[PDB]
Amino acid sequence: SGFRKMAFPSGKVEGCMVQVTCGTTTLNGLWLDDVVYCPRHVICTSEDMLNPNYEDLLIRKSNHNFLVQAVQLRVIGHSMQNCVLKLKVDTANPKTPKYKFVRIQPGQTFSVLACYNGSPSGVYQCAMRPNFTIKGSFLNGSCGSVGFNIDYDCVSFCYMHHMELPTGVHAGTDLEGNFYGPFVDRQTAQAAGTDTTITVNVLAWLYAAVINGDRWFLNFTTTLNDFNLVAMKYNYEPLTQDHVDILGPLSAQTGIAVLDMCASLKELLQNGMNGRTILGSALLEDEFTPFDVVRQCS
Amino acid sequence: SGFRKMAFPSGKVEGCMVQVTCGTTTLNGLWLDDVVYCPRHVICTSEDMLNPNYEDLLIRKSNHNFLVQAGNVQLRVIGHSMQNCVLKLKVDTANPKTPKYKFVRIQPGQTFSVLACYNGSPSGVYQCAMRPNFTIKGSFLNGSCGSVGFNIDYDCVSFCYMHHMELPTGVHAGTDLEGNFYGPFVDRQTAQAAGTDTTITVNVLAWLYAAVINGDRWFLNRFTTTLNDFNLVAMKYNYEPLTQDHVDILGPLSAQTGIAVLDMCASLKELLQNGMNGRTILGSALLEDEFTPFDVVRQCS
Ligand SMILES: CNC(=O)Cn1c(=O)nc(Nc2ccc(OC(F)F)cc2C)n(Cc2cc(F)c(F)c(F)c2)c1=O
Ligand SMILES: CNC(=O)Cn1c(=O)nc(Nc2ccc(OC(F)F)cc2C)n(Cc2cc(F)c(F)c(F)c2)c1=O
Repeated sequence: SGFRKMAFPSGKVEGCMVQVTCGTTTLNGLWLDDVVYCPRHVICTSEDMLNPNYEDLLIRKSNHNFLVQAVQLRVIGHSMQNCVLKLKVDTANPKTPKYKFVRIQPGQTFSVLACYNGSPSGVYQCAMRPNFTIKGSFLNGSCGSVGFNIDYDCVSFCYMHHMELPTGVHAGTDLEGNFYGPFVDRQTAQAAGTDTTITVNVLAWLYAAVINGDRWFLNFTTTLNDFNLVAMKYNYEPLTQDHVDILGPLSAQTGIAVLDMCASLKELLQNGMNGRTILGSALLEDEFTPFDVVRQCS
Repeated sequence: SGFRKMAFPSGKVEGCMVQVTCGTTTLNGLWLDDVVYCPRHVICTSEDMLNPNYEDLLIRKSNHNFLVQAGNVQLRVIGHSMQNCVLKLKVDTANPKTPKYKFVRIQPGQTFSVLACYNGSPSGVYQCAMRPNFTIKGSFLNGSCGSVGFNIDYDCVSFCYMHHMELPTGVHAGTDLEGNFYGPFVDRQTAQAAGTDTTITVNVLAWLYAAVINGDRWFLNRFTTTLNDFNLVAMKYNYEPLTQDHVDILGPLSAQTGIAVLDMCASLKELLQNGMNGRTILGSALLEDEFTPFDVVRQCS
């Protein structure tokens, strides 16, 4: 019993984390086979951070301007792919796990290994929000910390951290260096956009609560279109049939149909929680996917 | 910035996790140097698990009755012994991946990371607090017995919890690494249940400081208080007493924020007396007590 926000075990990723130094700029890098992946912001200096020309900044450096440590790696090739740098090194990481690069979709979750100076400090779970931010915990030096999921022995890397926006949320890229959302790697004013709640995830969590003995919030039914109207009023993402489909195995296990759980959610939205808690939380929680629930509950 | 329940990176502990099997009973063990540590419950068969005679079950065993598997590697057991509620299995191989480590027995209020494991295979990591009633609010299914809790300091792992059982309210009870249970619980079926719990007061104040450092300020009021007057309020709200030692522990956060500990106490006082009025603090609608002052410093420095 019990339900908690749980990260994947970080050992496979820990052995991949390096420090990347270019002149007087340092951050975190990801060493896999004979290649170190890191954010291209590593080539800027204090002066450059406001509107850097990365192409032009990069030309002013060769293979030997980049210091990789985790020991020492000798850099023998460099290239910029989108917003990340690929540094070919002479040594294949003997600690390289089976891995894949994947671009996740909004509302999916992953584990973050928060790192500083190439050294792992902590691990936590979070969601790619609908507005393509994450609500992490990062301080200066955490650039290049990565997010991932694990499938038995394979690590799917989906996120590399770049920056904190003025609002205190975080943005970054896939491991091919394309930002999630409309963000750019420069210190300018950047609007995140409306942060909507991941409806399918909130429903999953309500299933998790029923599996764990929290049932006071059950009852009425509703309709998709009727529920979706309430969704928009409360800045919840619209609920589609594919979402109803993804929730099938939890519905099946609990004997609670999706639309009955929606009608339960309507009352919570329209009426609040009347001072009660669900899985020890006094608000609706949207960072567990249906898969997350199933995994933890079996 | 931002604030999250954050576990320690688990790799150092992952490499110590093994599977221990005795007949058809299996669970997790911890392999450090040439010793494997696990719950003694593993020597029970189904028919013994209700009211076991551990001394009796143990004497009937030899080394070869214990199968220890570290991933694919079959270890060979060359000694066995029982210490309180754990078993200690001497094996012929020292664990090449043994971190620098210590065993520590923690106080109520302190937090640790749990690596939840099944069949000696790690499945997830999350943070927990030892509750004042000596349970933890974890996430554990059957087969998690022997999973460990720990803290890490530089390269040194401090092991503080080995998981044994789930109580009927769905909370969790276990031992330190010398095998002595936290709280009054026993490794057998009895009428045992979790006491009434209280809130870890010094942790709430640390988390309020954390909120301040992240830009939450609405709860900061014009009042101050005394330690005496504050403790009267705490008692009413089933909060643990705040001691002058606690005040001293909170010194650093006070120095970083420039809010005197007694001024923060008066803020908490108002929060307890009037509730939060539907506002949030660090994305929470309740007062959180599972961050230590250490946890806060770690994450806001
Ligand atoms: C709260 N902070 C964060 O979430 C992450 N973050 C960070 O870690 N570092 C930043 N700038 C910086 C400063 C110094 C430095 O090296 C020096 F110590 F030698 C190296 C770097 C990368 N930034 C700001 C940032 C702004 C951007 F526009 C970016 F594109 C970017 F990658 C980072 C962080 O946000
Ligand atoms: C929700 N469950 C838990 O948190 C932990 N838990 C557990 O993982 N296993 C249990 N019993 C069991 C069953 C079969 C078995 O071998 C077989 F699987 F091959 C091995 C074991 C240990 N128990 C019950 C328990 C009761 C006690 F009195 C204990 F002392 C104890 F250590 C475990 C769990 O609670």
